[PDB]
Amino acid sequence: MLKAGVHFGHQTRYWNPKMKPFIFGARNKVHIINLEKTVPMFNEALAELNKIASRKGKILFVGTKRAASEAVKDAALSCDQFFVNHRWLGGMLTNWKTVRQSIKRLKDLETQ
RNA sequence: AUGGCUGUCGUCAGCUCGUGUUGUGAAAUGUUGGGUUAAGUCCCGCAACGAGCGCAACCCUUAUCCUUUGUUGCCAGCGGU
Ligand SMILES: [Mg+2]
Ligand SMILES: [Mg+2]
Ligand SMILES: [Mg+2]
Ligand SMILES: [Mg+2]
Ligand SMILES: [Mg+2]
Ligand SMILES: [Mg+2]
Ligand SMILES: [Mg+2]
Repeated sequence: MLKAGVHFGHQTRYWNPKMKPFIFGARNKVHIINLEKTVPMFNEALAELNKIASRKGKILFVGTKRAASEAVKDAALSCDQFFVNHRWLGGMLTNWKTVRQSIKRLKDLETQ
């Protein structure tokens, strides 16, 4: 059910057509999500993340946009995870070898 | 045919690479954009992240002062010359 009750989408003239099945749509020419559809999907996502947690992996929050920057760099980092809060450097994962060097430099300066 | 050495554009600020990404491909990005500088100088932004040769600095000389030493260099204070 509406365990949330705070999700209403963007204007209608900016909608991606392949989001049709998830759109309820109505007032003020602004799309509104179908919460009755999100809840099963959100629950399944949480279940899958929990299984990943059981395997003890990394989940790497990504919240670069200037609306949840602190919301990502908060107790969201409390338990076993990592996060990207500001600009996502291009290739942070595709070439981890080169970014690895910057991390080593950062660690050296922290101890320095 | 060449080594070595030299002039020149020009002491101009440019020239490149690894990995990543884009393109079927030649290639592109980075190196572009907003400011700024003598400078690809620096900051911010950014599918780029780093690095190298260049710029700058390290070199010599000149402009001020201090310590040291005082002859063949010097003469402010003392003696008569
Ligand atoms: Mg390709
Ligand atoms: Mg160039
Ligand atoms: Mg280019
Ligand atoms: Mg510029
Ligand atoms: Mg430079
Ligand atoms: Mg740039
Ligand atoms: Mg006399």
